Amino acid sequence: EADLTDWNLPLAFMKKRHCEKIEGSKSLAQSWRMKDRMKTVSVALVLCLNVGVDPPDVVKTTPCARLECWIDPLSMGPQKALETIGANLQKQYENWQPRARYKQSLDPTVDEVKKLCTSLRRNAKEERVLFHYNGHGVPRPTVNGEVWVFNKNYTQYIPLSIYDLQTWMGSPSIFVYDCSNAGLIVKSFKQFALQREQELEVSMKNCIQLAACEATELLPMIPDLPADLFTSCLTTPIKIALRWFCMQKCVSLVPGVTLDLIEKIPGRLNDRRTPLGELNWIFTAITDTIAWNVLPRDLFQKLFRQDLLVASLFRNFLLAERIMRSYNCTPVSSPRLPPTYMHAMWQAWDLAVDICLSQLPTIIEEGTAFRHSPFFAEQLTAFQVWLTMGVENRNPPEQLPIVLQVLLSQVHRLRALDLLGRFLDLGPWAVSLALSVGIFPYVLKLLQSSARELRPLLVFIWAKILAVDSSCQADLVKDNGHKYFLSVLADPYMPAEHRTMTAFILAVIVNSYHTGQEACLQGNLIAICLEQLNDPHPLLRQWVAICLGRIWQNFDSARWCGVRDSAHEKLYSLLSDPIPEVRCAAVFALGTFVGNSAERTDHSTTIDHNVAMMLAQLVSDGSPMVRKELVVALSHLVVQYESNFCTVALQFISVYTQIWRVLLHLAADPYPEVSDVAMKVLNSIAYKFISATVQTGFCDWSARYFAQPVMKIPEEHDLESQIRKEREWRFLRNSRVRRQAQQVIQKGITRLDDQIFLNRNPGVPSVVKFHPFTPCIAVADKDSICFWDWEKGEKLDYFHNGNPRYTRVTAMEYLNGQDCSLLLTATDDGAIRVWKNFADLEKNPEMVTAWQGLSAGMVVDWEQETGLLMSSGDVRIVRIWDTDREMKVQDIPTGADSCVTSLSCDSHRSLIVAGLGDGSIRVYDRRMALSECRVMTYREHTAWVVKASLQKRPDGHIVSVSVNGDVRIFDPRMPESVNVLQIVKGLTALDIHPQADLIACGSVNQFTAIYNSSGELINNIKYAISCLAFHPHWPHLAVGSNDYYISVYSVE
Amino acid sequence: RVFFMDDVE
Repeated sequence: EADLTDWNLPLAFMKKRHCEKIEGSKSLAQSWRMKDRMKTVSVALVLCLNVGVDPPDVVKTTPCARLECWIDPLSMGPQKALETIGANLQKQYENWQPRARYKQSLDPTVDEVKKLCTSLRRNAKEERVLFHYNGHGVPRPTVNGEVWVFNKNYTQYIPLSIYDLQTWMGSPSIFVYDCSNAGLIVKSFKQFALQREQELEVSMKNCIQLAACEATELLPMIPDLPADLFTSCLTTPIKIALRWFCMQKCVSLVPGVTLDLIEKIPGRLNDRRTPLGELNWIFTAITDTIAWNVLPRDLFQKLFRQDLLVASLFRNFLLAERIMRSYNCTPVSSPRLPPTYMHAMWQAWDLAVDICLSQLPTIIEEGTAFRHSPFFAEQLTAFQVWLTMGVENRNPPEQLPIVLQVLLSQVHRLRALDLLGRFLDLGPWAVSLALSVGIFPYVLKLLQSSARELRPLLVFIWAKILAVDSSCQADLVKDNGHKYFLSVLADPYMPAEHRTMTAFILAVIVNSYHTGQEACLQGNLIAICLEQLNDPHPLLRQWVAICLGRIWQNFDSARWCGVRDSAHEKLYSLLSDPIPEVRCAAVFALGTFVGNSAERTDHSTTIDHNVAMMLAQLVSDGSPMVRKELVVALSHLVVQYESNFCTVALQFISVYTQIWRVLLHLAADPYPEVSDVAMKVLNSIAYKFISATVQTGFCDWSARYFAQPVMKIPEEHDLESQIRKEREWRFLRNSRVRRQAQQVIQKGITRLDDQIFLNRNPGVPSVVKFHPFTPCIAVADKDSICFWDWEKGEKLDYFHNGNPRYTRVTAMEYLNGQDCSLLLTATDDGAIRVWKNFADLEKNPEMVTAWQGLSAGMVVDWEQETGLLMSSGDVRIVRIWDTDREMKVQDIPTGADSCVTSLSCDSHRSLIVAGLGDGSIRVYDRRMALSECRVMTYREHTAWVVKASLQKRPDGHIVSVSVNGDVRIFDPRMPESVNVLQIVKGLTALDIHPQADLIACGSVNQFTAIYNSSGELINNIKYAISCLAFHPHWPHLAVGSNDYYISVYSVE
Repeated sequence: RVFFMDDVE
């Protein structure tokens, strides 16, 4: 079939740089940064336990609840018990915040609490101070807002107003209450805060309260539980959680588990490899997960991420709420947390605890080996399952804090980093979420590890983070992670993708940051980039060049280091790189290297002149982006040498003159954006301030690549994608068109006198081009380009090509005719420009790319299969532009004084033919050397060859017709004409059809002869015919007279 | 830091 031909055709000017506008992605407002770091410098422990005496308010039962801080006061005497309980509570709090000035109070008086709290506030005026109160041995707080403590003789409970309590305290403080009606305490505290606010007109959010109960509720009196329950949940969550689990009906599933066995559990809270440490780690992960999923982001950051002690207190407060809900008790906190007792992660906590302590009897008795709990592995499996179809921005995964927790240890660190990288690959929103959870400090600390397997995952994660948020450069420089990145970049064995990842990271670090630039200079980044400059990887070279450019941006020491290393000479090689992106990056780097001369010795002037003359040969460049970067580099040159450029400009109203000529060339650029930038740069020179400096968005546009996902399969490879189905339908339509055309041609050619339509144009139809498949004909006028249809018969579009009055659209072509077609329009001065969306309903005319070619009119011959483009005209040179590399590949010499009137080529062979004004028809073979490119030169005409077109068949027959009108069919293997014909004495225009041998000619007397290769008379249509065009597939012909009328003819 | 990253070299 004819489908394989369409599929294996490169799509010229169809890439990211052509479709997407070259601009930087706007940086989002990254609020993941922690505003301030509070510290609990001191903790106050007020324990009004009243050991040995029961409060009158509550009549305790005979067994009662005698356990305070896991200590039985009645066994060891009153004073000794109180001291031991105070010490044990200090130890339990030190378990969470070891570095704090703990000052215990054992049954204190009002003045004693006054002195304690005032001294602590004087010690820490602006840092958090924890106040811990135990009202188990004193009467309940009253509605009036008072707290009961002891007098000197311990004969009566003297009250203590909460107003005075918070007057002695300060605004930065957290309060933990363990009383019966602690809700009354919280309500009175808030009422006093409101009273203070009312008085202030003529410390509410800052102070945090944790309360054991609501105002109405009473503490539980069950003998099994400790009397000190809320503090046991807050300070020793794992022990109380296991004790509470061993009291539920879930124990029935696991026989042989008792509180006596829990008392003898092995391991410590710190060693995560031990069962107790594993349980503590799992509890931390689950509580953090519940807090993250339930609480809002702002409250989660304020509570569970500000400081260690408050975060731990609230993580244990979740467990306190869950435990005390079952005893008709509701803990109260100053910021009202939404209820978390029903969260689904508590079931996972129960299952994990069950699995962990189901092995406990064997550990205790048989002394077996403790197998690690599969909790984290299963949670990471769930995270992976979410990521499998997590492309859509659905509800965020519940396992992000679990990923953060499992990042801490090394047992599953590599898998956690892999999953985190896969998640950050999803997009900027995923990176923002991960930074909001608080992975940044831990990923930053991970850079200290010397494990070589972590390097790819870490560089991937850091590249994503820096692509999203660029403010991390200061933190990376502070922690010396740039040393880690330099070590990554200096390993040839590393895969190239991670090396370009690290190159991007280093480019972002040094981006407009003098500290980072100096740090990387002292890290020998220049040499590292230079050694990896000629690497066979386009993106690696591009980002190495960008990093080199950003290193010496306003940095004279970096420029000196580059000069010593001959960085400019080595960077000159990238200016000829086939990839346009690398050329643009090299131009950016060279311009930035120029822009920081700062008046050094004559060697600096010489090297600036050398770089300028090396960049001044890059004007003849296909890529408008690279030319814009060249304009920016030349603007840097101008800023460096403003006085010399002013003198040069005033001279005409020898190095700077050449740069001025280059800028003038760039000013009259076909691409509007390059022309505008060059014009602005030139105007900045005449009136001679810093505001004239303009920076292009190429660097940020390149950095946008790392924001987009990379791992997932591209949309083109998707077989069931809509785009591929549309392309398949288009190719099916093209195959049908070709088959129908071949069937029509097989039936012969009858007389063609059918006039499909007759219209009027605003301008003279100069060149008419048929779209091969869709029913669109592109007619170019002097100052416009119309697109008519021969089915609907309506004017679709009316462009302005942009060429000046003297110029004229001479040649035209349809790039990518099979699908997603472009329109190439070459003016007679050299300007070649490509149009997109030229016949669309919901899209406006669009200019893809443009570049001044060369520098009869201008003749163009597109070659879709090889991707090359040959332009010719008045010059004695035939240029061969390659749209893939966007650079001129060959310039074969015409070797004749007359202009190239026509140009055509044979597919699958190098048989570039060219009609000439003098009459000769030269043929060129680009396989051989330039001096041997010329193959044959036969001169049997003296007139402008109207069209020396060629036949696509293997037996190519150059049908060359001059103004004299004498047809001479030539062959590439015979130096003499095979067939000679004479048609019209005065000929004006003609066209040839490759499939059907139909030579359509013009005439001054309105005649239009459509003859055959044999010269047989077929049709003499009676109406200067200056534009004829044949449909490449159908036997259609377009006739446009000197009058602005267009017609399309067909055979029945 | 809120948590304790261990085994970091």
